[PDB]
Amino acid sequence: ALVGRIKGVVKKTRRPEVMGGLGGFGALCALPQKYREPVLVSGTDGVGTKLRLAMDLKRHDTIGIDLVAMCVNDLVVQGAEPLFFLDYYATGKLDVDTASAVISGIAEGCLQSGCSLVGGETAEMPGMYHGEDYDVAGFCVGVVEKSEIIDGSKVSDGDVLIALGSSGPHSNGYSLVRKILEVSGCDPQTTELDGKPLADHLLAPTRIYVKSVLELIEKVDVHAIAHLTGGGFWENIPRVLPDNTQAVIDESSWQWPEVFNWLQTAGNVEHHEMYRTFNCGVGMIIALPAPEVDKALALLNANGENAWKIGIIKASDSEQRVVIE
Amino acid sequence: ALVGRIKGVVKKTRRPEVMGGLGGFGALCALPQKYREPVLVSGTDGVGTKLRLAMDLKRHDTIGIDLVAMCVNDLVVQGAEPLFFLDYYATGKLDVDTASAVISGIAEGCLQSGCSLVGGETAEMPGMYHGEDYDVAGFCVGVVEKSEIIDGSKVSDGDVLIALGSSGPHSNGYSLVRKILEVSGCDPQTTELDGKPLADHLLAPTRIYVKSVLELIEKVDVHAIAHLTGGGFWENIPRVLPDNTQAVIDESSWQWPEVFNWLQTAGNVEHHEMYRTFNCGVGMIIALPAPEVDKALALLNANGENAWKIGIIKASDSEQRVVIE
Repeated sequence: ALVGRIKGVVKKTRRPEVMGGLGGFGALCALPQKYREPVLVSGTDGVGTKLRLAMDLKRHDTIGIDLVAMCVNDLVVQGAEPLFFLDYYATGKLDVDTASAVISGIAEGCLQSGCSLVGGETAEMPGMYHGEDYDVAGFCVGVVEKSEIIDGSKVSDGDVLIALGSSGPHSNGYSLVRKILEVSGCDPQTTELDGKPLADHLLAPTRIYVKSVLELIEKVDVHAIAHLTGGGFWENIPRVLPDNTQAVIDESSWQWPEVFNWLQTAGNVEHHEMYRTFNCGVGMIIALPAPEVDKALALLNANGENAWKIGIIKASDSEQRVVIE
Repeated sequence: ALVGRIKGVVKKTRRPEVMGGLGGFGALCALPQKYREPVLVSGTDGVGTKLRLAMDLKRHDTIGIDLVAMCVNDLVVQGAEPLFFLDYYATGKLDVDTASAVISGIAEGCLQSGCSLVGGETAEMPGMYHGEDYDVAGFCVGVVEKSEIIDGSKVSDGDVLIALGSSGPHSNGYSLVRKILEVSGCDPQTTELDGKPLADHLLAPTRIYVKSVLELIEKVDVHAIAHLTGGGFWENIPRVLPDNTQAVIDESSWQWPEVFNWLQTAGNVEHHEMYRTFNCGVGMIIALPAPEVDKALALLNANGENAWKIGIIKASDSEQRVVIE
């Protein structure tokens, strides 16, 4: 049934090291040959309330990309190469059209990451799920060379922070995006922003930074990388900060994409909250030595990325680990 | 003279393999650590009559991309990873402003392909170059693993052909272009075509398919690749074909970007000549087994490329190696 319409999208995602999948409960996959001492990096996550917006706008074609990007961008932060993906789709009444669009979006995300969709599962539970509601869980396994693991121990006083632009709100803080639409009485599809509906900017699929980061890591000495998700700047930057260091972000270095401006105005959101809930145009923050900055910026900006020097890291025993000046 | 004007755009393209400094008489570059039995692949090329068109419109900041792309696209055909680039800029009276623009375009291309601009040479020839005229020669050195070289012997019968869309005319067939512009008396800047000036369609920089192809090779079994340069389909496809083979191009699989249509109508160019002088929308053609076609097309279209099944290869002792029906 559903397996019939997704056999293709899943097979065109297969890698040379894949041996099995979708036949039983145990996908087979050999380790990439380049690794001498391979270490498996893994993580799991979901799309969040963005799923509930997708339902509202009746568009499930890009939600699968947000799913993969939330797992894959957290793996590359340690220099891991996304090997394979798996998904647990949960629903009450299985809508084939809907579930095929989501798996289709997951295939797209996997094709961009270089990893493959080797398996998954569709669980029907009429009792726990009302209406067309569904929840998708993502799983991803990546491989990294033991001696190449980025642990952030090299980060120190003097490091410059480089930022990679986002495609929009990505996949976090959509509880507040909904709350704002509700209190503002705004219809996403009717209101237009920059010659395109507000619904397009909000539903815009998360940016996958995998190939650009795997390339950057090899050509430049990277000390740490931080994926901005839940908690925004305030939560995700200290995760890569060593003891006695403060991250000073330069707010003038960039211009917030119109969606965040719209979300701040319509919601009358405060400075701190905006940097907590939304990525404000910054999806990934990289720390590297000062001499490596010019090479890093030129590499990224010449290969489909919007990169800029967003700040620096200084020695400080302040408890306020991040400062947006 | 202009060494201080471009010292920044050169240093920024530097790879970890590059040893040394200023690059004054003898560039140093170690081999990438991943190669077990490395083989050097080299090539040289110029921009062509497009230089004259870049002069008429006074646009030189992009001619450097067409220079690097010509050398760099030819290297990846055999699975070579672009390592370093060098250029030879010849002029009568060195215009520091025009020379930097061109060298900024070369650095842009080196960044996209992943190679370092490690050397250069600006020769002022007093009585050979008239006006602002200049000539640039490109030089690239790639490295491929001996056990992974793509020669084309594997190209068998039944093989499918994948085409990678071009950004326009690229960097070949511009003598005819200037003849057609001359004959029709049309000014490329005032003439509109699908939204943008005809000059924008013509001065479009060549697409650099390095990253894409290098990624395709690692995940898919590629038999051969042909870069459509001088000679177009008729000269470049046969260079990768073994004996007893014929490439059958399916003209319905794609439509020529509007530029080529305009050129054919304006010069009353015949079918065969168009395919000889111009790429007609196809920068590269790839031969691989039919089973690898779905993964290739998905991979390529998921990463910046506009790929499609353009035709097949059949066993045939015909002297007409390429057939376009």
